[PDB]
Parts: sequence; C-alpha cells; structure tokens
Amino acid sequence: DQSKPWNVYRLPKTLIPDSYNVTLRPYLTPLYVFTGTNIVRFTCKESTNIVIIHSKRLNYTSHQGHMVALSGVHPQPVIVRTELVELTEYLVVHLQEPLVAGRQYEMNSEFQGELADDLAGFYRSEYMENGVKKVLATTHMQATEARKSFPCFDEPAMKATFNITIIHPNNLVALSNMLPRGPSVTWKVTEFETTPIMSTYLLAYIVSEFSYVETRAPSGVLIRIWARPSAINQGHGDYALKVTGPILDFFSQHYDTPYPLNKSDQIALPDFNAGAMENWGLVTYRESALLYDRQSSSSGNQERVVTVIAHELAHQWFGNLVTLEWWNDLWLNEGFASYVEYLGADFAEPTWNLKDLMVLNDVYRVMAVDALASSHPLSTPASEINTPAQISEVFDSISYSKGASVLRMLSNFLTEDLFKMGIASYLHTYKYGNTIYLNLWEHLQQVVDKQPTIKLPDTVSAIMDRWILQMGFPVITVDTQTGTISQQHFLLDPQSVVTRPSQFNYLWIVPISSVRSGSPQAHYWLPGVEKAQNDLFKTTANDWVLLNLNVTGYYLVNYDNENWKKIQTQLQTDLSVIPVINRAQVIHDAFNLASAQKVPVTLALNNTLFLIQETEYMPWQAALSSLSYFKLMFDRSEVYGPMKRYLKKQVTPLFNHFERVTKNWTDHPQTLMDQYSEINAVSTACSYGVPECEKLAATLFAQWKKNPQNNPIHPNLRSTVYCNAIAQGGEEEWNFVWEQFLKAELVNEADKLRGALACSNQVWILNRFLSYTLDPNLIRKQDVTSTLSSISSNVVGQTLVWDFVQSNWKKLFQDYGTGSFSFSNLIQAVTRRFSTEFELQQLEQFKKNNMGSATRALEQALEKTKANLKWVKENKDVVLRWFTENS
Amino acid sequence: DQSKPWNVYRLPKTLIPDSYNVTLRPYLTPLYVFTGTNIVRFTCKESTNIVIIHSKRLNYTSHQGHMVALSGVHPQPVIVRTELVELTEYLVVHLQEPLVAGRQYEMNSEFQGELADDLAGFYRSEYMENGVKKVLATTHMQATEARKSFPCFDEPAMKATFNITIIHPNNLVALSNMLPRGPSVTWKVTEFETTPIMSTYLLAYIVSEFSYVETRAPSGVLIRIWARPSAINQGHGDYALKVTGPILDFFSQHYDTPYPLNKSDQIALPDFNAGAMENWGLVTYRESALLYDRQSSSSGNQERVVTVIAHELAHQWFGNLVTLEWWNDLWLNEGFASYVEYLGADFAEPTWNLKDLMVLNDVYRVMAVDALASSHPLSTPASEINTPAQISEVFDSISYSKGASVLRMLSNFLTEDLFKMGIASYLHTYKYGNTIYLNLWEHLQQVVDKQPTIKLPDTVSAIMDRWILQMGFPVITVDTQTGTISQQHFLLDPQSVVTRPSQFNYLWIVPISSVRSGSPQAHYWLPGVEKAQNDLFKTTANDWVLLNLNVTGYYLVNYDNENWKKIQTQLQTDLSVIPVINRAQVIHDAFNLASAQKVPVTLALNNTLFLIQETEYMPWQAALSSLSYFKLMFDRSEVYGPMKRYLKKQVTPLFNHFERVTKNWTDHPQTLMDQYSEINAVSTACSYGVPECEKLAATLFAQWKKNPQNNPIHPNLRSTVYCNAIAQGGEEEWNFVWEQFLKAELVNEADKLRGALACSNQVWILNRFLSYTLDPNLIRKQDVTSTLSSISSNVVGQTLVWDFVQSNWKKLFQDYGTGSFSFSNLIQAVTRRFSTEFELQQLEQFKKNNMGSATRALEQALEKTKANLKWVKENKDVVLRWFTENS
Amino acid sequence: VNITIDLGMKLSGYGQPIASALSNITLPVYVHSTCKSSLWDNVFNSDCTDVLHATAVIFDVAARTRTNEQVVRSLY
Amino acid sequence: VNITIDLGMKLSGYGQPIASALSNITLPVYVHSTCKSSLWDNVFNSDCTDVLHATAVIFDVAARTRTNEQVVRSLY
Ligand SMILES: *[C@@H]1O[C@H](CO)[C@@H](O[C@@H]2O[C@H](CO)[C@@H](O)[C@H](O)[C@H]2NC(C)=O)[C@H](O)[C@H]1NC(C)=O
Ligand SMILES: *[C@@H]1O[C@H](CO)[C@@H](O[C@@H]2O[C@H](CO)[C@@H](O)[C@H](O)[C@H]2NC(C)=O)[C@H](O)[C@H]1NC(C)=O
Ligand SMILES: *[C@@H]1O[C@H](CO)[C@@H](O[C@@H]2O[C@H](CO)[C@@H](O)[C@H](O)[C@H]2NC(C)=O)[C@H](O)[C@H]1NC(C)=O
Ligand SMILES: *[C@@H]1O[C@H](CO)[C@@H](O[C@@H]2O[C@H](CO)[C@@H](O)[C@H](O)[C@H]2NC(C)=O)[C@H](O)[C@H]1NC(C)=O
Ligand SMILES: [Zn+2]
Ligand SMILES: [Zn+2]
Repeated sequence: DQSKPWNVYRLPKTLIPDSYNVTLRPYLTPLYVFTGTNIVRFTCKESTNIVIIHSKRLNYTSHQGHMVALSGVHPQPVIVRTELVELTEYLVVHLQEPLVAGRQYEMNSEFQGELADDLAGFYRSEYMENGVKKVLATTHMQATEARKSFPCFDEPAMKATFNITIIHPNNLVALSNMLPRGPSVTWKVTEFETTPIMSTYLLAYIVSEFSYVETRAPSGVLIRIWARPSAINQGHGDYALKVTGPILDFFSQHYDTPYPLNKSDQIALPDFNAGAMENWGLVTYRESALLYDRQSSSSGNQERVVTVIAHELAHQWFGNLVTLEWWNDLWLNEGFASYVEYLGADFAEPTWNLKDLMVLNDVYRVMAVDALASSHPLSTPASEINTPAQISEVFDSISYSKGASVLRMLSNFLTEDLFKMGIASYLHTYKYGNTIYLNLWEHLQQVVDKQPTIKLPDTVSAIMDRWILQMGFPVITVDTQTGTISQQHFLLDPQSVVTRPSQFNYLWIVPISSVRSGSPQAHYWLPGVEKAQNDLFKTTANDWVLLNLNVTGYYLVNYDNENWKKIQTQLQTDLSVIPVINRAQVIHDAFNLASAQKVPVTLALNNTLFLIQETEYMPWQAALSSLSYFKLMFDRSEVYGPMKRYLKKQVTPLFNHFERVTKNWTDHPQTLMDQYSEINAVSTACSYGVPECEKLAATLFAQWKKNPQNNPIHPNLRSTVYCNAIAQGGEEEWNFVWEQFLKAELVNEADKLRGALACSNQVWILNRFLSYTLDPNLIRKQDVTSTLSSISSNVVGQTLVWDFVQSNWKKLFQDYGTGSFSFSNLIQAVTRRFSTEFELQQLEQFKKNNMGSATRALEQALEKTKANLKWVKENKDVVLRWFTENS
Repeated sequence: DQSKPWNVYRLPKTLIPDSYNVTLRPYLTPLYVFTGTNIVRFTCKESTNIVIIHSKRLNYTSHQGHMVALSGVHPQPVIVRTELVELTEYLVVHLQEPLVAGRQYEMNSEFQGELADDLAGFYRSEYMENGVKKVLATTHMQATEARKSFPCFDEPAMKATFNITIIHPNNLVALSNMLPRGPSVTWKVTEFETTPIMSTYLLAYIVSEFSYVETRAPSGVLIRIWARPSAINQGHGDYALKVTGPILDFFSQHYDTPYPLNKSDQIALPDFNAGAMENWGLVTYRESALLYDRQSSSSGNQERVVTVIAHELAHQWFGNLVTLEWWNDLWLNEGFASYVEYLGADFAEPTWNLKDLMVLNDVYRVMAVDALASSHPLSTPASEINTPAQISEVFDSISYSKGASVLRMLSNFLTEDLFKMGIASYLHTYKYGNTIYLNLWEHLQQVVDKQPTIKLPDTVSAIMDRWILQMGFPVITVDTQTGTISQQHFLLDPQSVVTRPSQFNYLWIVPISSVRSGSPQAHYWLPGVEKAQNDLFKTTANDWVLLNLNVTGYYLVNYDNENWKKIQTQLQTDLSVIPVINRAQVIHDAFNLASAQKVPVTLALNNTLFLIQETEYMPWQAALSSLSYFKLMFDRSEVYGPMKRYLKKQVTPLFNHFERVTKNWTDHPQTLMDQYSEINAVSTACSYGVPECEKLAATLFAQWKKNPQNNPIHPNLRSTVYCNAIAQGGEEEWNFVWEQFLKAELVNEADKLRGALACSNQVWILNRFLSYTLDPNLIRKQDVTSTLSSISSNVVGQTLVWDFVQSNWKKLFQDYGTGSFSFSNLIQAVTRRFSTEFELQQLEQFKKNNMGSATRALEQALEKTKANLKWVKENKDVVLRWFTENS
Repeated sequence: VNITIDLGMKLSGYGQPIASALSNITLPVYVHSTCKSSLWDNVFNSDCTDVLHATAVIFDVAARTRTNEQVVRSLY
Repeated sequence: VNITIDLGMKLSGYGQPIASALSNITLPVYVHSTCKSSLWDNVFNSDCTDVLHATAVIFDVAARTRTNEQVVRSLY
C-alpha cells in the first residue's frame, strides 16, 4: 500500500535535520546492551501532520505515554500515536495538527539497544590478548546502519551537524570523529567538538584500551595511529605513521584543497571483516592490513599497507567533503579512490613504479567478469534501488575496478592538468553538499571549453554515456593491409546470447593511441561506428603498429597475422622498443582472443616465446595467469610432459640471472618490481624442477631447522622454500613445519606455514591433514575452507579433497553455508579440474542424490565442467604438438 | 530317461577294449581340419545287443550305409542303426542280434575332425618365429578329451594297447609316446611301436619343426629335450637335460622300480596354458617353465624348472603305471606328486634345502582357503561325479596342496622306510591296473603290522578317514599350568556358521611331537576326543614347550600367555635353539589366531620382535605375508607413519649384514636360501626408505643406462632396482625403461620391465600408462589385466585404476569375462583397499547402476569391504599405539 | 698507519661465505681485521664462526676466506 | 722368479673397485700384473679401465688400487 507514506522505502522530503545531540553509554559488562538519549533539531520545509524517522531495533521509554517527545523552537504538537514499522524500519509519530512551515522543531528520545557481535551499527568486538579475552565497542554504520544505533534521517542527502557524548569506564578511552572538548570528567564522560556538515553513515566512535603513536605534520595536522599496546610497543605502527604525512600532502596539492579537519586518526582492529572504512577523521582498518613488521613481512604486505592507506585517505576529500546524492552513483566515488590511491602511493614510494601495477590489479581483474552476458552497467536509475538489500548489492567488484578503469581513461584523454582543474572546481563548488555525475561532467566540459589545445569528438557526458550506460567493453580489430579498423562487443563465450538491450547497440566512442615501429603517432578517435578507415593503421612490409599504449583504454586489440608476426619478430629482436605494459598486453590479449575462438591458440603460444630473455615481472605474471588454466586442464594427462619441459626451458635463464644478481642469494633487490620478479623466478623454477632451486630450498630449510629461534630465510622466499622442502622431503620436514605452525603467534607466518603444509606428495600425510582440519583446536574455523582449497591445489590431493567434501557435505554446509559465500568458493575451487565425461556423470549423480545454494553451486560446476570438457576435446592435440615442437 | 543306457553318463560294463589302431593325418594348411581312420578290438564280457562308444564332434563316412563297420574275430552283426547322442557324447550302434559272450570283435571307422585353437584333444598352436608365423599340431587329451580325436572307450579304467600312425609333411617331425618303428617312408608316414597297457587320457602325439638335445643315462634310457631350433642352439635346454637324469635315478631308487619305458622326451611349447601334462613318455611343458637362460633368469626360475621337472617325472610311476579307478580319487595322485617333487628336487640340488619351502608353498597356501565354511573334503563318493564339468571341477588347489600335506603327515608318522616299503608293494601289486585309496591303506597297514617298532592308536584307514572325509583342520590349544590339551575346528571368521555336516563332528586323531626347552619329547597321539590331559605339556616356571616340529602336522597350535612369553624370551636370547621352520610357524600361527579373535593382535606383533637379529628367509617371508594385510589397510592413514618406521628399524641390520657379506654387492650367494634372503633384504630395505638401498638402486640404474647393451645388474636384483629407480626419478627413467620394454625379446625381462613401469609417483605418467594399456600393439591382451593390477598396487594409482575400470566396464567384461576367471581376479585386486563407509556406498551405487559373473564379483567385493571396515574400526587404535611404542 | 677493516660476512643460500659490500674501513702500516656475521636483515651483531671467517687483505681491500678472496671495498 | 698375477676387478654396487678372489697366480723375482674386468657373471673378457685399474703387490698377494689395497690371495 504505497498510499501511506510510511510504506515507502524512501524518506519524505518534508523534514530536513540541522543538528543532532547523541549521548551513548556502552555496557561492556555482560546479554551485552547499551543505552542512550538523542535530540534531533529539524526544519519543516512543507506543512505536514506526520513525522517519519528511521529506527531499527531500539527499545524506547515512555514519555507522557509516547516513545518520543516533540516540541517547538509555540504551537506544541499533540502526539496522537507513535508506532514502529519493522518492514521499512520506521518510527511514525502522528500529530493532531499540521506543522507550520518555516519553523524549527526538536524531538527528544531515550532508547536502549544491543551491542551484538554482528558488524553493524554500534557493536562489540571480542579478541584474545595474552591469555585473557578483551572486549571493545566499535561502530560500522556504513550504508543504512546508523538507524540501528539512534533514530535519525538515515539518508546520505540528509546532512547535519553532530554533538557526540560518550559514557565509558575510567579504564578505557573513547575516540570519535572530532577532538574531545577537554578532560574526561567508576564512569567518565567524554564530550567531543561539533562535527562539520556530514552524513550519518560517516560517523564513528570506539571505546577501547588502545595505545597510539602520534606525529604532527608541518601543515599542523595531528596524525595518530592506534593499535593494541603490545603492537605499539613493538613498533608495528611506524611505517603507517611515516607514510601518512606524505600522502596527505600529496592529496592536499592534487585536490588543490587543504585537509578539511584538524586530526587524522587511523585505528587497527584485530577482527574487522570489512577491511577498511573511510569514516571522516577516524579511519578503521584491520590490523592485518595496517601494521607492518620489519622482521616477518614481505613486500606484498608493505605494498598493501601503503595502497590501502592511500585509498582510505583519498575519501577525505572525494566522498566526504562532497557526497553522493543517492546510492546509485557509488561507482563514481569508490572507483575514483581506486584510481587515485596508486597516485598517492606513487608519491609516497617514488621508486616502486606502483602506477603500472593497477592494470594487473584492476583492468585484467574486471575484464574477466565484464566479458560475460551476466554483467551489468555501472550506472542505473535511482528508482531501481530502494530496498537495503538493493543498496548493499551495489558494492561489487564492477563498481570499484571498472569505475577506476573508466576514470583513468577519462583522465588520460583529457590530460592530467585539465582533469585536476575540473576536480578542483567540482570540489570547491559543491563542498558540504551532494552531487551526481552530471555535475562532474559539466565541470570537466567547462574546463575543456576554456582551452584551445584539446579537441574532443563530442561532449564529455556524451562520451562517458557509452562507457557508463552499457555493459562490457569492445574489441578493436585492425587490418593493416588496407588500414581498416572495426569494433565489436567482446564475449569470452563464442556461443553466448546477450539478452540485455542497449540504447547504443553496443557501440563505443573509443580513444586510440598508437606507435609505428616505436615512433608515436597522432591520437585517433573511433567515432561510434562499426567500421572505419584511416592511414594511421596502414603499414608496409617493414613497419608495424601497436595501439593501446600502456593500456589506458578499456578495450581489447586484435591485428592481422602479418602484424602479429612482425610484433613477435620485434620482441625476439629488441624488447626495449615495446613498453613492458604492452609486452604483458600482447600476451593477455592473445590468450583472451584465443579463448573466444578469434585467433588460433598457437598464436597465443607463439606470443610467449620471448620470455626466455625477459627479466621484468608483468609479462611473466600475465603469461603465468594465462597458463594456469592450461596447467589445470592438462596436469593429469600426457600433455603435462612437454609443457613442463617448455616452461623449464623458458625459466632457466631468468633464475640464473637473479642467481648472478643476488650474489648466490645473499643481497636482495631494494625495488618492488625487482623483488616481485625474483619471487616469480624462484617460485617458477622450483615448481618446474630446476635443480638449483631445489638445492637452494633444501639448504635454506636445513639452515632454518638447525636454529629455529632465528629464521635465516628472507621473508620474500619463505613460502617457496617451505613448500619445496616439504615436497622434496618426507615426514620429518612436515612434522617440523607442523610443530612450528602450532606455536606460531603472528598471522602471516602461520598462514605461510599452513599453506606450505599442503605441498606433501604422500597420500597418508594428506589424509592426516584432512583429519586435522576437523578439530577446531588445531585448525581455526575461519581457515578450514582455505586449507581445503590448498589441499585441492595439489594434484595428488584432488581426489582426496573431493571425497572428503562428499563425505562431510552436511557438516560443511551447516558450518559455512548459512550466511557466507565461502561455501560457494570452496565448491568452485574443488571442481575446477573436471574435464572428463566420467567426472561429469559422477557430479550429476551426486547432485541427484543430494536434492538451497548448494544445488546452485553444483549446477554452476556442471556448466563449467561441460565447458572444460569441450575445450579439452577441441585443443588437446594441437597444444600437445606445439609443446613437443617448442620444448 | 535313465532307462536307455545311452542316456547314462557312465559307460556300460559290457565291452572291454584290448588294442587300438589309430591313424591320423593332420592338415596344417588352412579352416584347419584333420582326417583319420580307427580300429577297435574289444571283448564282450556279457551278451548285449547294443554298442556305445564315446565320440565328440567327429564326422564319419558311410560304410554300407552306416557310420562305422563291425565284424567278428563268424556271426556277423547287422547294424540296424547308428546315431550320435550329443548330450552324453556317445555313438550308439544297434545290432539285430545279441553279441556272444567270450568272443572278440573289431569295429572300423573313418572320421574327420577339426584342428581348432582350443587346447583340447588334437588341436593346433600358432606361434611367431622370427618375423613369420608357424603352426604346430599337438594334443592335450587329459580327462575326457580323447573322444574328441577318435572314437574310444574314454574312461581311465578302460586300459588297452595302442598302435599309432601319423601322416605328416616331409618338412616336419612327429613325436609320440613310444619310439618309431623305423625310418619314415610330399608326405611321409611315421609308425610307432606298440604302447604298453595304459589309459586314453595319457596318450599324446605332436607334429612340428623342433630341435632336440639328447643324452643317455647309465641305465640305458634315452633322454631328449625338444624346443624351437633357436632355443636349442642358444643352449636354453641344457639345465633340464642335466637335471633329468639324477631325478630319474632318484625315482628309480625311491620307488624300488625301474623306469617303465625306454625313452623320456620333454618338449617345451611356446603357448601352453595348462602348464604341464604328464603324458607317458612324452611330457609337455610351457617354454617359460622348462627353458633356463643363464644370462637373464633368476633363482626362482631355476627352482621352478627343477620342481616342475620332478613333479612331472614322479607321475611316470604313481599315476601312469598304476592309475585311478575313477576321477573321485584324483587327490591321491596329484597330491602324491606334489609331495615327492621336492624330494626328487632335493636329490638334484642337495644344497638348496628345498624340502623346507614346501610349507610356505603348500600348507600355508591351502590353510587360507581350507579355513572357510565353503571348503570341501578331499574324498567324495564316485556317484557324485558323472558330468564332464563335475570331472573338471575336481582339479582345484585343495586336491593338490591338502593332499600333499596329508600324505606328508602320513609319511612322517609312519617313518620314511615303512612308507617307501608300502609304496613299493602297492606299485608292484597293481602295475598296469587301477586302484582306490583303500588298497594303499591296506598295503601300508600290512607293512606296519609286520614290524614291532611303530605302534598306532588305530588302523591307517581309520586315521586317514578323519583327514580325507571332513573339511578343515583343527587348532590345538595347550594349557601348560595343568598340561591340558584340546582341539577345535578352526575358522578364520569368528562369526561363521558351518552348515556342512560331518560324521566325526569335526574331531581328528592328531599326531603331536614336541620339545621341552629344545630337548625332544616322546611322541603323542590326540585320540579323537575334545579334551585330554598329559604331563608332556605341563611345564614349570623355567621350561617351555613347542609342539608342531617342522610343521609336519596339518593343524594350528595355540598356547597360554606364559608359554608365549617364554618362547619370545627364548627367541630374543638364542634363535638357534628353535628350528627355523618353527620360527616362521610361531609368526604365522599368531597372526592367524589374531584374525580369529583367539589371541590379541599385540601378541602377534610381539612375535615379530626377534626379526631384528634374524638372517633366514622363511621367518621374514611369513612376517611380510602376514603384514601385507596391515599395509593394505593402513597405507592411507596415520598408522602408516610409525609402522614404516618400525619396519625400517627391523630391516636395517639384515640389509647391513648382506652389505658386509656380498662385499658391497659384488659377490652373490650360491645357495638358494641365502639368495632368497638377500632378495628379501634388498626389496624390503628399498620399500621402506633405507638410504643405502636407494643409493645402490640409483647407481646400478645409472650403470645400466650408460651401457644398455650389457646389463650390469644381477638378475636377482633387477626388479627392485628398476622399481626403486623409477620411484626416485622422473620422466627420463620411465622413458628409458619403456623404450627397453618395447624392444624386449625375452619374456622374463619384459615382465620385469612392465612391472617396474608401475612404480611411478606421478599421476600423469600413470594415466598415460593406462592409456597405453588400451593399444594391443603396445601391451598384449594377455598382460593387460596384470598391468592394471600392478598399477592398482601403487597407493597413488588406486583411485586412477578404479576410475579406469569403472569407465571401461563393458569393454573389459567383453574382452576378459566371456570364459576366463581373469576378470574376477582383476575385480578382487582393485577393491582390496576398501575399508571405509564412503567406499562401500560408492561400490553399492556402482552395483545398483550396473545391473552375470560381474555382479557376483561385486557382491563378494561388498562382503570383503564390510569385513575390512569392521576390522579397521576394531583394531586401528591398538595397532597405532603398538607401532608408536615399538618404533 | 693503523688501518682497521670491519668485514661483514654472510652465508649464501648454497652454504658459502660471501663478503658483504657493507664492510667498513677506518683511517685514523698495520692492518687490523674484525669479522662480523649477519642475516638477511643486515644486522652485524654476531661474531664470525669458523665457516664465515675471513681476513682483510690488500688499491682494493678484499676478504680472504679459507677457499677464495672476495673484493670488499676500494681505498682510492 | 717370473711370477705372474692375473687380477680380477669388479665395479661394486656403489661404484667402487673391488678385487675379486678369483685372481690367479702362476709360479713357473720379477712380478708381472695383468688386470681383467668382469660383470656379475664372472667372465673376465674385458680389459681394465682407468677406474678398475689395480697393480699386484706383495705372504699375501694383494691388489693396490688408486685409493686402497685389497688382499686377493695368499702364496703359502
Ligand atoms: C551542537 O553544539 C554546537 C556547539 O558546539 C551548537 O552550536 C551552537 O548552538 C548555539 C545554540 O543554538 C548557538 O547560539 C551557537 O551560535 C552555536 N555555535 C556555533 C554556530 O558555532 C549546536 O547548536 C549544537 N547542536 C544542537 C543543540 O542540536
Ligand atoms: C607460430 O609460429 C610457428 C613457427 O614459426 C608458425 O609456423 C610457421 O608458419 C610459417 C608460415 O607463416 C611456415 O612457413 C613455417 O614452416 C611454419 N613453421 C612450423 C610449422 O614449424 C605458426 O604459423 C605460428 N602460429 C600462428 C601464427 O598462429
Ligand atoms: C598293435 O601292434 C601289435 C604289435 O606291435 C600287435 O600285437 C601283435 O598282434 C598279432 C596279431 O594279433 C599277434 O600275432 C602278435 O603276437 C602280437 N604281438 C605281441 C603280442 O607282441 C597288436 O595286435 C596290434 N593291435 C591291434 C591289431 O589292434
Ligand atoms: C607384548 O609385549 C608387551 C611389552 O613387553 C607386553 O606388555 C607388558 O606386559 C607386562 C605384563 O605381562 C607388564 O608388566 C608390562 O608393563 C607391559 N609393558 C608395556 C605395556 O609396555 C604385552 O603384554 C605383550 N602383549 C601380549 C602378551 O599380548
Ligand atoms: Zn573506498
Ligand atoms: Zn601332477
């Protein structure tokens, strides 16, 4: 019944809040609960005889017979009734007379909620410190969960000031968005300064017993890092404090706007499944992603720390100072951060070349899921998102990765200076307000029109419509004999049917750069037509072309066979002419086009022949990511013989190179890219039976076992050394690693040891490990599925894990299928080797004998198995011939 | 309709043959067929008006309108009709008048049969010599297959002389039972001298192109060994010729009767599935069991050759000179040979100690199947065997092994001299005749009554009735605190129900020897009662007793726990006091009693603790045979960790011992027992991860691969070295062994290489081998199942083989389940590791989805799986505790 | 004069002594060599063992081990 | 006098030279040593290689290899 305004999921536009007074009093003593009082001041834009305000699971106290009290700021309203609507999470107050427009009113309430163990609203986190168990009270009120803590107009467009007060035990400390107003005076009261105009989902307050390390920037901003006292004493928060300042300075210069606040607190929590939340002034991280230990952490951990810090600090301007009008534009916010973090990180670590990793981290990660008929566009109308489940549905990998990709492309074809000027104008115009993406497009268009240098085929909004209103990306095919260029909607499945209509008929307006034999050409625009012709893409018998430079565009590229051969010849002649990003791009595009049956698989295999002289990390990473599917499909057949041989032939020089560079593995590289390349070289050499790598792993494991107190193995090589030593050895090595794992205190080292324990080649050892996984005292619940997946990665353990899962189906579903997606990931991970008819028949029989989401996962596995069977039957002979001829 | 005499499976007692004239003319040129003519002279004991004679698939030619012609030796009978009864395999001739009693008659016939590829009657064998294919014509007429070649009274009690004539091409040679009468004069006619009085199933004649090596014994007997000309030229028949003479001399002295014939021909055939047939004067072997190569054959092959020669030469007196009256006494014949072969072999190889192996070869082999409720007695009434299928059913392992065991026991408690005297009297009295076992019992009783030294509790027949008329064997339990002795029917299944009634209520009259602390006692007789008491079995706190000396009796022995502990202490103190056969006996009996839940399994495990100082072969062989079941049940669980360790601890000294004895594996032992012990030591050390054995195998494999032309590895160690090198190595070793296997010309070396190819630890290599097994050009059909079984023995290959069999069920059943028992053995071999409920459910589902003999094999596998599951669930914890405490 | 060389030795991944380039030289012609061992973290807080024992020799200042000599620094 | 020793050498399973006890000595005081190699079949029809090279020395007549001396026979 949509006639009643309290049955509508969207809040009425009649009342606008101005300020809040929230008082909270957590009760950490257990049936954990909290109590509070709240005051809301609001203005009635239009006359109305009803007040609707969000409220979720709050017990109120009777005030003159009603749950809340209302007064003016005096025709005092008379509350006829007050009720709770649980479906729409509302609190409805009926007034005997309409409210006078242009007048301000105050509503007081006193409520009592629960501090539950669910990470929503005001909740509690229980952790283990030393031998004792400690409890903290923290808030995660993103999206639509601030109503769970106190009654408010819980919509992002509703912006108001806040006055926070906390009542906490003397033994604890309280943190909020702003600085405390002064000293806190068995219970103490802490009051905080008034927040600026902000949204409800950006508020936070935490009561805990934590220590901090502090510093002051030359700009005057006080930067604090909060963690457990032990971690602070050990110095695990020094790197974050060191890198926070430069990132803030870079964002102040880049946005051309000073930091809006006075303090910057970043707090690490022992258990935080959300990862990170960009609360204004008090950012919350998980301790596994914010704390860095210089004794047991690898380079990947350091890169993750710096990138997550940059990503969360980017939101302080773009997302908090200017907020989205409604949850349908979220892709613009998150994606923007997902693009600028690298830039910020690139300022903090100039020598790491971080901006090159984004492709491997984002573009190639999203093109896997965007090349399916089940994809969706970035932008949707606001009327299609009303339910909180619909609101939660928009937080997906598309909104982050593809938004970052399209914003990076837009920044590249508009130049960095114009992009920064438009961003600065947009931030200045709409500070402390709400916007839509059309406003940003208008500001960028204004900046473009004020300069004569850059010319576009159309307006910014018209170009961006092709990339935000329809799903997928194009593949651009070039014929260099005549110079013809065409575009087509790319799909990984050649026999896929797209049923989602598009207003543009899946045609894009494409920006295209290129080089001719390493010499830059003029920029080109594909104007939104299916086919075109130009002389920039016409070549003679000597020269060649290559289009997507540094992969700044969100599309694939395909050439004719002669151009591919010329590119391969150039790669075999001089690598330095072609940029390394494009050296990875050729491999990635060739394999993806082979999967779509647009080029023969032999061309994709030919594109990997230059790796025998490549010392960079990205081409090797792309090739190994592409060949993982081949390894999965052929590790139990005769094709695995030659294939390994070929890979060994390709990896022997690279390993040797590092053996010469590192001085027999004593001095290790200082740059991130070289460290990644060394890790890749050692891992691949040990995986494909290079004797030197096995000798190195055995010697390092012997040195470690001689003196377990001090680990002589560098943290970058520990996983490979452990796994290879366990694979080579027997029960003694496995027992030593298991004993080390049982006494492990840190998390990264324990994870490395647990992953290494799954590399055994003995059936009985793997079965004993599977038996160990059933005991919570040995293996934690949250790791169990991961362990199973690792054991499934072993070719020996495939059948063992499948039998174990089939035997323990009910217990696994009960423990991990109630409300988590881990069960679906486990099902997908243990069935990805199925490529035969016998396995398909067995899976169908199991499904027939086991008839919620488990059946859907089984059906998806059946479809994947059918596809794998067809692909293997179609490609086995030709891939075997190629591997035999080239090994 | 049993009223008609031609519907009765037993031949009438009215006509008795005297002599035959058989003429044969094989046609080796192909639709292979043969023609012949036959004359039978017979006497009519009683007047009759019908002639019935065996005939199977013979086309006759009309003689005055009838198939055969009959005449006197003159009231000529008039043949009213002549017909063939296919059900009873008869030829019926109706005479117008009854035959006069006391008169002799002659029946002439001319027939034409087929030389088929089935080893029955007169058939053909096709083999490959060099690159060509050659054909020979040979006969296998054992049991009831002489009727398939020519009409005759085909019963063993029907004895007559024979005159054989053969018509063969000039390029071939013909062999028969007797010497040719002279020179053979495009076709030649060979006539042979008249045979003595013999049976039809002992006749043989072979036409082929073979070479021979000849010798003459001092007794004047001409001994010939026939084989292919290549094998004779290479000298592969020298060992058989060398050992034939001494065995004949030993049998002449032992039987106290000279060799009945003048010549002794032994011929080896390339394809002979029967193994060996004891045709009088012309013994037929398979070439894999008669020919010995001093360059590629091990000691097991030599032992097999000498034992099979002795077994077949024993039949020349016992079985041919005196024959069974009917096929219900066959156990007496075969068993006798199965006992005396060792004796004969012991004369040919004095230093081999062959008579000790019989136990391991026979007794322990038959007690496995005789301890089941489905067993049957040795002796059955003659009226229960009439059908030729029933006749073929009596050729089972019981009749050989248990007959040999009971005859050995009888010979031992009657002393060798009296046994030989009785055998000589029996042979002299009934030469050229037929007997029953009662005649032999009467002769033995006569010999016993003529001497005062040996006294028996009853007659020989009364004692032997307990052992030939009821199935199974007893277990004798001794209580040494009071000296009480009891007997009970032993069964391996504690919850088994015996439904076969016994007239003696399963009570035996048992001969019992014993020692007291190594000092012989007086012989004792258990008189056929359930319980008794005697002071021979009463011991104090210091002494101990041990009963079945050299295991001459067919029963098990059980003691009280104190006596077991004293025996174990003696074994840990001085092994030499207890004979080696009894040292194996204690282990065997303890494990069998543990399986029947009469002693704890910990006692059986305690009985193996003395092997750390044992250098003999039989105790180790018994222990490993007992522990094979433990390895099958525990090789995929946590129990396999300690168990291997324990075995390693037990096997390290023995290996070291031989390493010192052989001078770092350069000089090898010359005695059979020491060679077996060395093979066992090397195999067990390499199987359980002794580093020295692995180094030895790797070094020997490297030496072999350096110079493949000459194999430097001694033939005794080749299988272990090959398997261990393949297990340690990777694809290179496997490829080298596969290439050697493809070019192998001999059979033993090819079998060793094929067995070694299944020791790989790589999944893809095993799958490629399984794919290879589908091609007849690579793996022969007759080996395929064996290969699968070998791949099933690998712990990695268990699941692979099971999946392969499930996927190729129909083809395997068609190729090996039509008329062969190989399919049932394959099914039993690939399912013997099943001990879990998941495997049982999977097997039941497969059976339900696959519904002849295949279902019976699946049901037997289900029963075995249930038993294994129960045993594992009952014993896992205690065996794990014992292995952890003793490793 | 009294020249002191603080050599830094590491154990390679194959188990070999390697002279680190982080060795120090002081010039306040006797030569005094002091050996210090370390791990991947480059913390020379452990005295050299028998295996990782080197003597400073001499232009280029090198470290003579039991089996070879490795150039550490140059005194130019 | 002119004493001749025909030594027989074998390669062990570990790859070591072993002096066989089947060596021969002839006494028809110079000593002439002739080396012959063989396999498990004990057929000394191959000339000794560099690895399986021994010199007859002298009572007990032994075979001195490159690394040890092994007693072959005794001339008693
Ligand atoms: C929250 O606290 C702030 C001060 O920290 C209050 O702002 C003041 O409010 C008073 C009373 O209306 C005004 O007279 C002052 O001028 C305000 N201070 C300013 C604008 O700097 C604010 O009203 C409080 N929120 C409430 C009561 O809802
Ligand atoms: C991958 O490379 C191979 C090897 O160069 C290509 O095969 C050659 O093709 C050319 C014609 O372009 C022939 O002249 C050669 O004889 C071929 N060499 C062979 C088969 O060894 C192959 O075409 C490439 N695959 C592609 C382009 O898909
Ligand atoms: C088989 O041949 C033998 C001779 O090798 C025959 O025996 C002779 O038969 C003739 C004719 O009856 C007698 O006169 C001789 O005395 C026999 N020789 C002896 C007994 O040494 C025998 O009869 C032949 N079998 C037949 C014809 O069925
Ligand atoms: C197997 O041997 C063990 C070890 O000797 C026996 O266990 C011992 O039993 C005696 C009593 O006979 C105790 O005094 C010891 O303490 C036991 N030792 C242990 C448990 O380590 C065990 O009884 C034997 N098993 C049998 C006879 O079945
Ligand atoms: Zn974000
Ligand atoms: Zn026999």
